Amino acid sequence: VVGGTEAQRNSWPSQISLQYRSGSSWAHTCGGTLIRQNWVMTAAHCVDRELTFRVVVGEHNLNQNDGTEQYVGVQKIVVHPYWNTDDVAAGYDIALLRLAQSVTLNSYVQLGVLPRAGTILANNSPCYITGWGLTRTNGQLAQTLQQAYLPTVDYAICSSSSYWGSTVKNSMVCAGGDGVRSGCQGDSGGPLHCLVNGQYAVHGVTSFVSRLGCNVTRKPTVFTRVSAYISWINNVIASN
Ligand SMILES: [Ca+2]
Ligand SMILES: [Xe]
Repeated sequence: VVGGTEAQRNSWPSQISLQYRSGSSWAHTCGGTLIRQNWVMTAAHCVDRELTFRVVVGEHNLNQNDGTEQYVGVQKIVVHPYWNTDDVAAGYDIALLRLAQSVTLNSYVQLGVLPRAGTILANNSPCYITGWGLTRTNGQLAQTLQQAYLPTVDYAICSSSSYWGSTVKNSMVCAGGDGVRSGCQGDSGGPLHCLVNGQYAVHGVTSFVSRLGCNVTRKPTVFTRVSAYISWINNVIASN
């Protein structure tokens, strides 16, 4: 996250770190949202590489003992059947991970609540992106969970020529684009949290930023629109 602030330890208890095996260590690659005690929602592009994955819940600092972490292997990966790795602009950038164990819920570990199906946020709806992604374009991962205030940019504006043009779809949510704050590499798969009727819900799964850089004016961060995938999600969990 570029231009973020450090999240308090208990603000975003559904945020997870998706990690892969590198040597005999694990390295953070992507964010995710805990949606069942044994299921995580992330971005399809995060799980294209044939890698060993683990999920960390109750994670705050990637390189320090928080005293709150649970570490759980990924047992099954279900990527959206329509996802095409060579065509992120087509959408469908979403995947579900079944965990090898069911995690224990507490103030640091909670299920993320999803919006009602078909819900579209009004232009300029206030949201926070969260994650451990790069803090600068071509920079380094954050050590501690970051959050940034990123207001939505509706489809009409986001798909206009100054913005993302034909690249963005109605299956996506754009947020931010002020040139100061944004998602960045390593935030992919993580949540966009938006307050609706007094409660946060996870409206986005972080998908992409400009190839020109993370925080680029009129290139808001783009997210898979969660409310487009409600029946897909439920169908996968009910059959697995
Ligand atoms: Ca930690
Ligand atoms: Xe990203």
